[PDB]
Amino acid sequence: VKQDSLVINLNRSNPKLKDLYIRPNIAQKRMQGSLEAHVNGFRFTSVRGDKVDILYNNIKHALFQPCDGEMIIVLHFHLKNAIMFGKKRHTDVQFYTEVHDRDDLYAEQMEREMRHKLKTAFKNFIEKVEALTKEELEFEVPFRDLGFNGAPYRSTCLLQPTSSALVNATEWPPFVVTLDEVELIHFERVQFHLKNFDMVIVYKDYSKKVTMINAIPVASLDPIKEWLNSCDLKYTEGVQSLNWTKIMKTIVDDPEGFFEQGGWSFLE
Repeated sequence: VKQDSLVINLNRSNPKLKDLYIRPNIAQKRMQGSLEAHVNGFRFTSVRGDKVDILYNNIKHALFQPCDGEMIIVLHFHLKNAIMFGKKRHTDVQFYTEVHDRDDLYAEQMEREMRHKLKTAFKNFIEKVEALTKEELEFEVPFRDLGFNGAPYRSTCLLQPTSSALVNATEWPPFVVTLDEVELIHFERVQFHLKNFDMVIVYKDYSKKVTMINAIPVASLDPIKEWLNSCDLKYTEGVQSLNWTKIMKTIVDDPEGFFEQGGWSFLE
């Protein structure tokens, strides 16, 4: 999908954040640069002179991950339509900065001051951008204490709710699902003396493949249910596991037939 050209107005103070790594890479090695907010989008300029443009109206989610409990601080953009750079197609682009009783007290103080400085710099950039777009671009911060551990791809990571998404932006590839795009959640392997369970995210659009989050500790089941309840996202649980690849194909081929024969009540 062709993007609007970036409009730059130099008779204006354009908000700028420096010392940012872009992920995914533009070059063969990772590279730092500056992120500048312009009239209708962002431009990232690498130290090598590479330019990456992100138009505001191509941003589905703008995420702010503070360094609290992490070793990086991140601006993450989940895009409506994939863009090309580094000779590849990308639906996500982010920008981050890395972060004896006495020597420990020394360390604590430096850490707290460093983290405060970075967080303030990022927040100030965000507030400028939100004003410049007249609140039409709004950054979401995750709610860490609503988070839970699970493995969407290979290894376990922290998944955190924002107001409008379920996210992980510290590991790559990232994880972003839009809550209002979700049809239902189905928990699997909820049985017995459960140590962990799986969480299936089914989308309202049945042509989208389901999202599996594997191996979530059982202690997180009730907190997740309460969170889902707050979002008005319906959940069910089963003891065994369903073939979602086959099920979604069957539904996609004929959703009217699916609903005539009971729809999602088979989970109930």
